[PDB]
Amino acid sequence: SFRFCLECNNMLYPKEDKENQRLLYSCRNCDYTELAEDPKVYRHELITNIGETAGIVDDIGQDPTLPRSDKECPECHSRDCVFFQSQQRRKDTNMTLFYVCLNCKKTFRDE
Amino acid sequence: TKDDFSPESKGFVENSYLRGLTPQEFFFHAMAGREGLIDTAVKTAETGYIQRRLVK
Amino acid sequence: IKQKLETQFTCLFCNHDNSVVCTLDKKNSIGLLECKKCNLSFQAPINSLSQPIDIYSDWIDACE
Amino acid sequence: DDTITTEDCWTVISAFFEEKGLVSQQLDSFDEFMETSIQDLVWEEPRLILDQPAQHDNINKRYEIRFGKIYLSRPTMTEADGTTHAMFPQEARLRNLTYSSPVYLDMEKSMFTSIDGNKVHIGKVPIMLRSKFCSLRTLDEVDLYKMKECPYDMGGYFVIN
Amino acid sequence: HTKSVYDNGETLDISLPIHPKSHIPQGKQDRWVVKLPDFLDINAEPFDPRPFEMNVKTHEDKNQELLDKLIAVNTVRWRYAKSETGGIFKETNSQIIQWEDGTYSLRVGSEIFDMFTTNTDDNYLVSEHNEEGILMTESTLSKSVKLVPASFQSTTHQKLAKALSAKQKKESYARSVVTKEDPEERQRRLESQENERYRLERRRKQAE
Amino acid sequence: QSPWLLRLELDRARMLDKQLTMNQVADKISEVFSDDLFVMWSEDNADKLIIRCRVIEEDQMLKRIEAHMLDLIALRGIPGISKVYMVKHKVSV
Amino acid sequence: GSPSEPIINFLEEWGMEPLEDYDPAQHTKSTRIFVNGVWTGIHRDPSMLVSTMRDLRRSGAISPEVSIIRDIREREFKIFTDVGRVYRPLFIVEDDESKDNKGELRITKEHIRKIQQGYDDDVYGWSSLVTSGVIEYVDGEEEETIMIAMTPEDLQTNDTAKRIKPEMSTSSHHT
Amino acid sequence: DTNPRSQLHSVERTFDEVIDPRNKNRLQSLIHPRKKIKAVKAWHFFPDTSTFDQVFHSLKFVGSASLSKDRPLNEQLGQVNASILTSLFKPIEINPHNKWISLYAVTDKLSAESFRKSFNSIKDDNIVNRHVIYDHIKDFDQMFRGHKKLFEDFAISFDDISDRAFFVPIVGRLELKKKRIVPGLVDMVNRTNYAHIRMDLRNPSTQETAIRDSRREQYDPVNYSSI
Amino acid sequence: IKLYGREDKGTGRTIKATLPYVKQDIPIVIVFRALGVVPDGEILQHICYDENDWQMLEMLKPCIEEGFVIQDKEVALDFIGRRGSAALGIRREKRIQYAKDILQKELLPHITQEEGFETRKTFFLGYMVNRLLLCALERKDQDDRDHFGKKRLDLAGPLLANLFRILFRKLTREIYRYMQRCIETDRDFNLNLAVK
Ligand SMILES: [Zn+2]
Ligand SMILES: [Zn+2]
Ligand SMILES: [Zn+2]
Repeated sequence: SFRFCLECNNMLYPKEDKENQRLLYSCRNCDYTELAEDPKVYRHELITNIGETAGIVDDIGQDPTLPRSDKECPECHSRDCVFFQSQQRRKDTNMTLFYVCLNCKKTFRDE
Repeated sequence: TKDDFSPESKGFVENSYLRGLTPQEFFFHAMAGREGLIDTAVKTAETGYIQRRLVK
Repeated sequence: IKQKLETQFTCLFCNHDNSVVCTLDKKNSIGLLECKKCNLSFQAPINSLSQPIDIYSDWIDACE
Repeated sequence: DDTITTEDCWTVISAFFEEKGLVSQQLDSFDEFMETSIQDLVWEEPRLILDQPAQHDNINKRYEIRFGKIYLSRPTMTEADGTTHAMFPQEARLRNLTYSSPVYLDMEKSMFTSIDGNKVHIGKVPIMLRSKFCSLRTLDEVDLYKMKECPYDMGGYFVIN
Repeated sequence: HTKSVYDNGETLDISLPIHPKSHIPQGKQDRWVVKLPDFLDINAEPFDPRPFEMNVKTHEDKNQELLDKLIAVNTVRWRYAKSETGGIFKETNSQIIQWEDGTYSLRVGSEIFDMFTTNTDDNYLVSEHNEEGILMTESTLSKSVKLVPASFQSTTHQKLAKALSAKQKKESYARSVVTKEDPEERQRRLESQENERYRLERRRKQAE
Repeated sequence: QSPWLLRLELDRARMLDKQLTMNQVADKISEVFSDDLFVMWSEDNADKLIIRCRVIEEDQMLKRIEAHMLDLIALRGIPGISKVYMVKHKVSV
Repeated sequence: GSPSEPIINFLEEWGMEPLEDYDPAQHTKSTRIFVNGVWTGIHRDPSMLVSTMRDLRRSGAISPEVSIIRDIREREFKIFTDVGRVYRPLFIVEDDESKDNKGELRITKEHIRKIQQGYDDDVYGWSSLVTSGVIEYVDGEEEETIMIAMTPEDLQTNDTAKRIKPEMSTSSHHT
Repeated sequence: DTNPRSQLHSVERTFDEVIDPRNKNRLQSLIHPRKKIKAVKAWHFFPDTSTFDQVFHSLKFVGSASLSKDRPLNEQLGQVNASILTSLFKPIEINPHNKWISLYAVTDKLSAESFRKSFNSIKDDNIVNRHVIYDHIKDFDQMFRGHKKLFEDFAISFDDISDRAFFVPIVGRLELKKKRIVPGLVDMVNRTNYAHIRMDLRNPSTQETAIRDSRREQYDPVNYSSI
Repeated sequence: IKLYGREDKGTGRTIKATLPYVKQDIPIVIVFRALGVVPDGEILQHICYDENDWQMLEMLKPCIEEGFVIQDKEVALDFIGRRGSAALGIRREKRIQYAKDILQKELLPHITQEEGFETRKTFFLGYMVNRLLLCALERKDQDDRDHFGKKRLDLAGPLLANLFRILFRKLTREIYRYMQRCIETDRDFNLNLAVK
């Protein structure tokens, strides 16, 4: 996550002080400068799993084309649920199922 | 339904010609036959061109 | 690196056409327009996305 | 209630084919065209404008013409001797005519000046057979036979030459 | 540190005239902005039965007349009611109904329209002073309110559905006509007249 | 040297599957980069296998160095041979 | 082809909010509303809106050849009145849970008898069936969101000469 | 029901069936057609007499111009603040191409509170001379959209003691976005606006009051027509 | 709206947008500013709809870096106006007016045609860029070209309408030419002769 300038709404690029030895987020369109909280400047994931379970909506139980199972809900122990596979559509994607209860509407696995 | 990998959902015809196909099997079989016709009518020109170059 | 290109622009002093050459140096961020007949030189700053049309428009704005 | 058999489904399909027929899309599209599309195309650019700042006492004159309503008629045939009569598709087929109808447009002319119009025939549009603007739409079964038209014919085509 | 641009200190001695308000909000300077639907109209004028009866308009188009009838019967109005004690009181035909769930509904006669409230930030109401060219704020518009019909069986919804369904059914622009003669007769006769006058003009010019 | 730090987390399972040693990767980086980059590597027993680096406005320079490193560091094998399979051949002798 | 102005009027009447009053941070759960491919607004209760639009279309208030599509996965609600869309008719199954007729065809023997007679018991043809809500048209794009039984015998749950039907056992129940 | 007599009779029928808000029994008698939920409280819907003469516009900030987002500006103006509720807007236009809005507010909390209390309590004919000084804060770019119909939008204010609800017309909507001043035009910018503006509270003149009453005579002629 | 740059090649993955009557592609940030929304944060607000998705923000970062050089609406419109394929030598104000014209009209005409209605155009541009990013990040499959619900059939109506539009424009041009020729003679033309 990256922060924005509080006065002109531009991006806050990180900057390093030679004399003070501190990491600071500074806007290049002004003189505003705010002290950085964490040193994690950049992170790149070669193999990522985000978007696998992130594709979830709160009204997925009203879809009539989705199959319905009788798996046990971990939270409220309901007897009706709706399952589907991974929303990510790469070639390496697993065939595991995500179950959605019809009362608490949370996503849970079978393992 | 969505995410169905059963044989009947993805084009397995379990009936014979004597018994008669169901509409889903009929449509899948028509898709396969259309594939056959397209493949023949498309590869004929490439084969003819290869034969002409070989002869020349 | 200086880049020299022949352009079809019209000089506003000599009125001869197809006698305008654009010379832009991306290293020093400068652009030079020279008239092959009038021998006049126009200088304007250039950016990373600059094109000869930018310097030509800058020359037009400077002329008026 | 009672269950719905396959015969009920065939009754519903018979109702469908009794209402629509087999060439309903062609006739409906042509009827939509003739009814609204020609008028909308004419009204797309409804104003031609010519200006002339005459100085020969400066008088700025604008000349402009407006397009109004579209008028259509039933297809007609004009003979060499000058007479006219209603045309039917069998005659057009036999004599190699075109089954088409005249189109009329109202043009209004105004003469604007600042110091500082009836139906014109714009062409003939071929008529699709058995449509709302065809002569065979009204004819019943007997007059259809008298006109040498087959009652099994469904229309949906044009007769050009 | 963005230094303040303005430091001249020049000041205008402008005085604004303000009038007393008939009402004052209590506890919160909050107002709800409501979009006006097509089936609802606002008649700030007092209800006058005789001009209202004398100004009813009848049109051949049934859809337009039905829409006018629906909006007229659904229009928010008010009138002066003579009290039994001899005084005069303002009487209105519109009310606001709040249910047990906390939702609000606008009621005119027997018709009830639900309200959907959406929270809005940095939205305020201001008063324009054109003679001085400045805007004076009034209060804060915290929530935006949309008006929705309560149910299908409501007469307003049925009339709107009928009007919109029958409005797009009527579509006939081209008008039929009967041709009695050759349509190209005018063109050829005017071409003949133009050729004749061209010959006459050419002869006159050669003779001039 | 520079305050900027570059550490990359490598998958333990696939690193063991390829039968590779962290010291080997460190020597490869050292050879391709001489003394321009100081390198340290966590031992085998670490919970997460990591290997850091330090250079000796340079954030974009470090980003380009990281991209170049990810792109063209060859640990072992013949270049061009993407995958290798084992096959059994029936031969009459 | 049909005009889109009544569609926009109906949508604005039933709580649709325009784009100028839309903040993506605030509306992290609203549904985008498209009409003929034009994003015209947003809504926060798409279920009631799609139910109302479908009921209006089935009653004849909206033209039967208008497409009403709800993409739950992408949080979109698309409407098409364009010209050139290929459609086909289908029977309507009563899907209301609160109704007693759930899981059954809306068309009954009374409709068939009226069709055979040719008039209603205080012309009764195909259009009467379409505007009574027992039949409706669907195009290829709207077909992706519906669940179709092949035969009316499929709505209710060892011969060597008769053809064999799919079990469809992957789902415990079908609606 | 195309008869004008029928329409008039329907109008009087709607007028007569108004439920008294104090009548709790009749209020509980009313039932929601769909929700099937009884009514709790009621309010009369009335127009406002004292505000029809004035012109009201719905003013909104678009995007980054949000006061909540601008944390230093919000901290300077107070974390509802009377300074926000008593702010002044001054539209100045050098030319048709260049336009902006000037915003002023009271930095002091006590002065803003006193001004707001004095303004919200105007029901008599005695107004104290509150010489309040307004300080410039920020400038924004503006666009305006006009309403074809008069009562396109209306804001509703409530009054619990009288069980009424007063609504006011909205003429147009004003949208504001943050404007970055060009460094080459600061010389002309400094000559346009002012660092301070002093507001003096005075009793309205008789002629202006008569003009406003004449404007209000369109709505209410019983209590405001000139004699 | 093309997405230049191959995976792990070509340095940054810039997003350039092709515009009608414009000779060279344009980065999305510049045209976004030209429509009238300058701050980069609001550009990201228009494009993305969920701040926690750092991957799409990372993919938009090169576009922000490239577009940082332009920071004002008017210079953005001018940059649009230089490449607008018009006659060489047009003045700056006329270039800006030409950019305003080519931006209001002919840029997504199906949305709107009037002035001051570009908010919907900005939202639709954000929607298109969001769809492009969603497909690029392997979150969705590319659209099926052979899907039949995305096709249309033209019957006799539309075909005859297109043909009649062309022929009527030809007839109108003939009427215009005859009128121009006739005004030389200065006569009260019957107007039944201009029409062919
Ligand atoms: Zn900044
Ligand atoms: Zn549960
Ligand atoms: Zn020269």
